[PDB]
Amino acid sequence: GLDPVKRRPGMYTDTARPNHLAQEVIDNSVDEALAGHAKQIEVTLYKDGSCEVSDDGRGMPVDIHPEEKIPGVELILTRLGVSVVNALSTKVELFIKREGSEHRMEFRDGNAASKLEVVGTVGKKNTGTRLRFWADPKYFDTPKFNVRALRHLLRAKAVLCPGLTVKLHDEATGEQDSWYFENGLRDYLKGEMAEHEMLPADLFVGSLKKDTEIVDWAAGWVPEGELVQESYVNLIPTAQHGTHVNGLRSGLTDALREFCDFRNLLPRGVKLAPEDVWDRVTFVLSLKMTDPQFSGQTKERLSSRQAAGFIEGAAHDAFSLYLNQNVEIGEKIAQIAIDRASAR
Repeated sequence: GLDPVKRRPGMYTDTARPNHLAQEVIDNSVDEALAGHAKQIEVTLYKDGSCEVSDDGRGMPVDIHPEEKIPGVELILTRLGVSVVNALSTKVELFIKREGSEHRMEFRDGNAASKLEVVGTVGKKNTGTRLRFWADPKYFDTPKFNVRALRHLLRAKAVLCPGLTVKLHDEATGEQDSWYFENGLRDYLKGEMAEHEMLPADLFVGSLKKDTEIVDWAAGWVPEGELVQESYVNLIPTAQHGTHVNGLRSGLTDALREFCDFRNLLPRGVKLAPEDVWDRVTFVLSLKMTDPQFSGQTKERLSSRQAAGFIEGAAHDAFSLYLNQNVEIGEKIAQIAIDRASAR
């Protein structure tokens, strides 16, 4: 039943505005992209207050449940995720392209307002899902979407999913956006820091997979300029960073320290502190792990001690190898850290 959601919307979404509802719909399309079955996602904010999210994924299920006797997609929207979107919307209309046909279903106040209809015939490779919802203003402080927050969120999806093209279309202003990063983290960070020189010039990139745990990152040392420092856990942004970031920091520090030691770069009585190594670092870090635990006054920080050791080892081994194969660049990075230490 969806009544519990209607009774206490604040327990299922952010009632300040409909951004979170859109987020839930967007996450479904991003999962298709992460599974390698989607390359295009487009979000549209309409003047009537509705929001539509369209993807070229495999498409939501259009079969009928043997027990329930209703469309599988209907069960998704009316049971227990995206069901919250439907429970808090006066209307929801979705079109699904799957198995050579385009289907349509409508909902009103969370209840099915039609059957699963065959509305078109399409090629076998033409698949995808488009879901438009009309949030019921009586549940939110305002029906208006924070477009700026949505732009950042959509861009992140393109960053975290290499090869995925994400678009935003705001009908009120007519403004259009398009994000695409063939490389993912590296292309994004390079573009954001294109105005400043850094070491390595093309960043220092690395990644490691042990199977349930996966980490990806791009980092560089910037002598001068605003630093980009963003971290994520399962595509969830951690504004307050945390254990995964501490691991990256500790790992890069250990490798650099060892480098300065072997190369005999340390001035008299000077030892590198992690702050010396981290102060001018610009980076993007993306971690994927099972059931991540968050801390902080707002859950915006990761606490998984496991994540620290995992990333520390990944960054340590990866950065040591890079430094040893790029001595000149390595000594320039070490110097940035040494200058901080000597100047402390």
